[PDB]
Parts: sequence; structure tokens; C-alpha cells
Amino acid sequence: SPNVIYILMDDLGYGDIGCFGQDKIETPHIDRLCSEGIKLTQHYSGSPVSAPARCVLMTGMHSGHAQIRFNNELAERGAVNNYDSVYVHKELEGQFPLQANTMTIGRMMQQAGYTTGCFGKWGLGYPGSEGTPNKQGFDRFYGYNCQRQSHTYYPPFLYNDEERVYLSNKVTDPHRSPLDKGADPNDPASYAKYTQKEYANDLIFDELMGFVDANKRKPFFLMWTTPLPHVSLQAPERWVQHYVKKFGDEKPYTGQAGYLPCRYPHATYAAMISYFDEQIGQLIEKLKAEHLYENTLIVFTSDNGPTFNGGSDSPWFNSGGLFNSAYGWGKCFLHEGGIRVPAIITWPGKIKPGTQSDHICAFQDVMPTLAELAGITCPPTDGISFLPTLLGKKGKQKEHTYLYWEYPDPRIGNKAIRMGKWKGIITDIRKGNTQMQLYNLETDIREEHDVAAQHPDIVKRFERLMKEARNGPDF
Ligand SMILES: CC(=O)N[C@@H]1[C@@H](O)[C@@H](O)[C@@H](CO)O[C@@H]1O
Ligand SMILES: [Ca+2]
Repeated sequence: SPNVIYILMDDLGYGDIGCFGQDKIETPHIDRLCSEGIKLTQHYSGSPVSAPARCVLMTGMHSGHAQIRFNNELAERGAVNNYDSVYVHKELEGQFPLQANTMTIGRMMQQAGYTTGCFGKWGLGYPGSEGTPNKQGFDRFYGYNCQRQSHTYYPPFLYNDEERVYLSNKVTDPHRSPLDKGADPNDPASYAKYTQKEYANDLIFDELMGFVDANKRKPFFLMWTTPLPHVSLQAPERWVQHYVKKFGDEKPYTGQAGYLPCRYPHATYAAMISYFDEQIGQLIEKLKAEHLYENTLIVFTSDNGPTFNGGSDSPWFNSGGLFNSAYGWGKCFLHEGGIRVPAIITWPGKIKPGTQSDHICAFQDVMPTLAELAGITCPPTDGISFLPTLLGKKGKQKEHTYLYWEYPDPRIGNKAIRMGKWKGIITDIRKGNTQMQLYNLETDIREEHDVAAQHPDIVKRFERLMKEARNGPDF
């Protein structure tokens, strides 16, 4: 049973990496990883936003059964949105917690004899809660507890396990840091103040690499939950200038769609992904140098589709790849662009290199996949192992009858079914819509031609399957 490294990026689109059709952003180390293993083309998140996606991944329950189904900031605690206040009061930090003793893939691997580590972002329980990573199957955590904290890459503190470590960075509000009055938005010097001393991603990486170095002679399960490339747009000047040379001059971002101003939004978004790409390259080098490469399975994927704010330009990068990526088509929505994420798995000598599988699978499936892989009986799950697909034993690959998603956000409210080529969506539920849109993904991959009235049989079946699939209060 091998080492497992699960690399989860944050708001990385289906088409944001070279091996899924990206033409502008250079991802050589990720493309190399794809060439050395299997490419999954119909792999789905638990959810089109961060916390619930991660909840489905950690717990092997789909969004219709999961504890966390939306980003819940527990605003009743007080000034949770005030960055001065969160710095003073950790009680105000972070998100709705996982319940005590929740079986997670961390906990499951721990009981199998793995040393478990999570490096990057949590988002699944506030500090002091029973939902903290160390109380949810991780021997080791470093990085952001809080999805709001990661809105800046120069935060005043991070977490080493249960403890804050204070950095040399000053406290900032990345939503209330506009340019100085009368500062030229075309002058790069106007953006100098957004760069401080300690880039969180440098520190997260050094801690991940130290964990690998420390457990290099033991079975380890390591989750690299990088906040990249989630806004704000901040990257080392090295990588920004590389893409300023390639793309040329561009319109600056002044903060109109939230998060920090950025002189070069295109160059910086590309810089963020290629910088992380370079870190994966350094990790592969270390695994090879320590003779771990053959005995380590690596997953690379994203928690949801690409975003529409913070100076992102998903359409310009075609971050959806096959899918539309404008507001309504990506992040926050149950369109394919929102819930379908690029996936690579390598395990040198076991997974045939440069192969592809269109097998319909999702984040719930990771729990049973890892259970089969590590040779321990699978806990209760909505998932189905896709290990047979990874090892090219397609004969013994069980199939989901259908997949269900719900995103009960306060404003819009979404449900979706996929059953074969058929994709049903109900959106605007909070406005009292119950009318389903129906797309044939074989003939309409971009979901541009609603044909619900031409298949009332399929709509009725999907309405029934939506009732059967879900737990808890309806919306
Ligand atoms: C669309 C957008 O900006 N989404 C983010 C989301 O990704 C997460 O960071 C959240 C805090 O939990 O804050 C925002 O809602
Ligand atoms: Ca995300």
C-alpha cells in the first residue's frame, strides 16, 4: 500500500492546465504528471463552492447527504467580516465545523497506519471548534483555517496544528484596500503595498516538504489543499514579469469585483498557477531523490469551477475549457463548468502512462478508492471506488446509476442530476422556481439548448431521483 499525495487547487477551471487545453498558462510539471499517468475527463466535485466540495471529499458523502452544503461564515458570532476583529478574536475566525468524530479520509488513513498531513487551507471548522483538522484525522496541519483569511496571500498569521503562528505581515482587509488617493493605476509602484514580507504559499510549501522529509521512511497520506489560484491576484514578481513579457501590457484591476487591486490581472492569474506548477515540480524531484516516486500515488484536481470576480478573467483564459466560464456557468452553479474539475492520477509502474478514462466519478468516490487502495474495509459512503479504472481493470469498475448535487445558497438555490448523457438543473429555487432545464451532454456539452419539454418522461424521473437522493430540510 503506497504513499498518497492529494493536490487540491481552489477555483482552478477544467481548462486552466495545458493537458486539458490551456494555451496561455504554462503548466509543464502538471502536464508531465498527466503524461506519466491517467487523465479523468468526467470527474466531478461535491459542490461548485469550496467548503461543501471539501466536506464531500473528506467524508465520502454527496452534497445531498453532507453536513456542509454552503459556505457558512457563522456571522451571528459577531464581526466575522472584520479582519482586525478576526485577528483579535479567533472565536470570529473560519467556517461552520464538521461534527465531532466525523469519519474523514484523514481518520480512515490514520487507522490504516498512515501518518496524515494537510497543508494549505481548511475551511471545515473554526479554531476551538470540534471541526479543526487535528480533530478530523490529521496528525499535522499548516496554513489557513479560514476561507476569508486566504483572501490575502500576506496574512498576519497561519496555523501550525491547533496554534496560531504570527507572521511579519501587517493585518489587512483585502476587500477594503483600494489604491492610495491620486495614485496612478497604470504605475506598478501603486501596487507595491499589496506585497509584504511572507507569501503564505512559500511557507505552506516549506512545511509540506518538511513533512515529506520527516515521513520519508513511513506510510504518509498528504493533502496539499493550496488556496491557489483563489483571488486575490498576488504572485511573486518573477512569475508576473514572465507573463507580462508573454501577454504584454493590459488593463489594471482596481477592485470593482472585490478583493485586492492588481496591476496585471492576466499575468498574475497565470503567475499564480505556474508558480504552484513549479512547486509540484520541486516535490516530484524530492520524491525521486528520496526513492519515493514509484511507491507514491498522486492525485491533482480542483474543488470547483473557475470564478467570475476578484479580477479573474475566466473567458480570456477559457478556464472552463469545454464549458462556458462567465458568471452563471462556473463557480457557484451546477452547470458542467461549475462542478466538473480536471483530474490526473499517477502511480508509476501501476497506472499506465498517458492514458484517459471518461468514467463518471466524483469526490464521494475518493473515500472508497483510498479504502480499496490501502486494503481496509470502507466506512459508510455514497461513493464507488474508481481504483479499477486507475489500474485498467475496467471489467470490474462499478458505475453510479446517477449523480446528484445541491447548492442551497441563500440567494439562488440549485439542484442537478446526471444520469448517462442527460443533465437536469433546477436553479432560482429561492425565487420559487421548480422548473427543470434538461441538456443532452452528448449533443450539447455546453448546456446551451434546454430540451426539457421534449423529454417530460426524463424530467419526471429526475424530479423523483432528486427526492430519493437528498437528506435534511428541503429548500
Ligand atoms: C465568489 C467568491 O468570492 N467566493 C468566496 C468563496 O470562495 C470563499 O472564499 C468565501 C469565504 O468562505 O468568500 C467568498 O464567498
Ligand atoms: Ca473553491
